[PDB]
Amino acid sequence: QLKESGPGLVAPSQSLSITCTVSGLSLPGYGVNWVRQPPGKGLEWLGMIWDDGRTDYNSALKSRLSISKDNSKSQVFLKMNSLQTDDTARYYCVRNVYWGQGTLVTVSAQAVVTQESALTTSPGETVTLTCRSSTGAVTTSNYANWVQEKPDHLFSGLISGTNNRAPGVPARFSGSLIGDTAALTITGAQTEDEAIYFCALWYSNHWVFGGGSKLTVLGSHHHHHH
Repeated sequence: QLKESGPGLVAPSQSLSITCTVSGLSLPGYGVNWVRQPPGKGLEWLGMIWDDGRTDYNSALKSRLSISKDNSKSQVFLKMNSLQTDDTARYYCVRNVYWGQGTLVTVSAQAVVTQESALTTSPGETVTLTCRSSTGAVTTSNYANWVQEKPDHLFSGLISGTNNRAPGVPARFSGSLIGDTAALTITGAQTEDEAIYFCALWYSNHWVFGGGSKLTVLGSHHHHHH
């Protein structure tokens, strides 16, 4: 439903322009976000444009960023100026729970969110992943968002708005608030759920990603008798 078109290579001190083409079934009011991940590093939120055209930016990168849209083309645009080596990264556009495939850009001549680094379960058992805010208890106004990363950079939103399950996501994924945390409960985890899980929290005008939890699902198939 979302696809990024970027230039592949950008020269140092030049600008980066990426086009996000949105196609599909689309509820109004959620805007489009831009996120990047340098190789080996964590997710960084860049900014978003709301459906009404208002923009919000990562304050540390605001002076370099411009986000725009063209509704006649069904497109959202990212521009970032003065690229340097630390801007080499995969860039993604995101609408609610829907992530583009991302586009690699290679440069060539706050609040803190915490997750368990790693958890293990076995098939069919239930596992809970948690998401903590350094500012205090997580509230519904943090709109905890949960995203699954599978190999080959496949990101899939699972939960948004604390507890709203995305369409087509298995019923075994659920979101809630537990104590001072946001929590993703995987009821009856399956071998296929082995993956990295990211949480993101909203702080009035920006998203912050947690560091991700690597979930291992340890178990082998055994003979089924009928």
